[PDB]
Order: sequence, then C-alpha cells, then structure tokens
Amino acid sequence: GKVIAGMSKIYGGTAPGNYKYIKGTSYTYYGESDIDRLSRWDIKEEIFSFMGILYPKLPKTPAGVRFLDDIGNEYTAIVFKTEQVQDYILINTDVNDETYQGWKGTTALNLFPVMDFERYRTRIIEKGQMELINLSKAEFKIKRKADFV
Amino acid sequence: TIKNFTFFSPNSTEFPVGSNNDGKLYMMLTGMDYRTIRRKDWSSPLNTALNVQ
Repeated sequence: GKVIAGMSKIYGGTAPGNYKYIKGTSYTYYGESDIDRLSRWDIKEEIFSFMGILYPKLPKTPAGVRFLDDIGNEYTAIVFKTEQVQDYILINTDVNDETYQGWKGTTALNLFPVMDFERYRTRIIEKGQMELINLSKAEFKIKRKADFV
Repeated sequence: TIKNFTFFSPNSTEFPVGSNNDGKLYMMLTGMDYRTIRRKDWSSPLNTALNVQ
C-alpha cells in the first residue's frame, strides 16, 4: 500500500520525526518489507482433478505441491524426491489415466515410485490454498464438475 | 576362395571391407566371443528413480 503523511507509520516532518495517534485515521502500516514473497494459489470451489506442469528447483529435496484447508492444515500432498533436477514434472490427477512423470531433455521418466505415499491422502481438493514445495515455476489446469448445465 | 580385406584396391572396387568383416577382425584382436563385451564408462551413469541413464 502507498505511504501517506499522517496516515502511515513513519517518523516524518519536524526532526526527530513524528507519528500521531488520531481516531480512525491514526497510523496504518504501509505494507511489508519484501511483499514479493507472498503468493496465493486460491482454491474457491471443490475441484476433482488437475493437470499441473511443475518446474523443480533443487535436486534430492522433495519437490511437488501441497494443499491446505481454510484453517491452514494440510490434507493431501503430491511430492517427489528425485536424484537429479528434472526440467519439469508433468502430473495428471485424472483417475482414468493417472500420470506422474518427470521430464529431463527428451527423456520421460515415471516418478510414481519416488513419490511420498503418506502425504498423498486424497485427490479431491477442498476450499483453501495450494503451496509449491521446491518449485521455481508451476502451470495448472483445473477441472471442476457441474451436474446440470 | 580367399577374401582379402586390409589390402589396396587398384580400381577402388577390389577389396571392400564390410561391418561384419571388421566386426570379426576387432573380436580376434581383443580376444572376445559373442558371450562377452568391451565396455567403458567415460562418464559415470546417472540413476534417477527406477531408471538408469
């Protein structure tokens, strides 16, 4: 948020600065140092399957996605611990043709046995947010059901 | 009939050497059969999940 004289917490004007306690206008914090760290993959309605293209950061460190509910608790997580940095991990949660494959160059590797089976509790994603574990970039395509249209 | 290989071809057609002819030649030099190999890892192979590159 923008910095305003009298409204924001700053020691301005006459030395050695001054911030006044008013009623309603008083002092409101401008923002946060390094606000670029905050990112939210918002989930507003219940989704049933997805096709994510995950680009990993560090090798040998579990890389993938984790899902949190409305109270900040993890319910499921698709995460993989590979030996080398994959160019991308192509994941499809579709029941009919489930795919968990890693790509390096022109070579396709099945990443299913390397995956953490304990964290992946459900496929059904609930209302909340999604976090990126050891990922530099991610591209998601979400498919959500409607009974009558 | 004698089939010569490591020799000069005057009209450039006399002694053509094939892949099997050189193949047999290389086997005799190192002393190998069709049951053994000659393998060298110039760069160590990488193991990622249930795959070996």
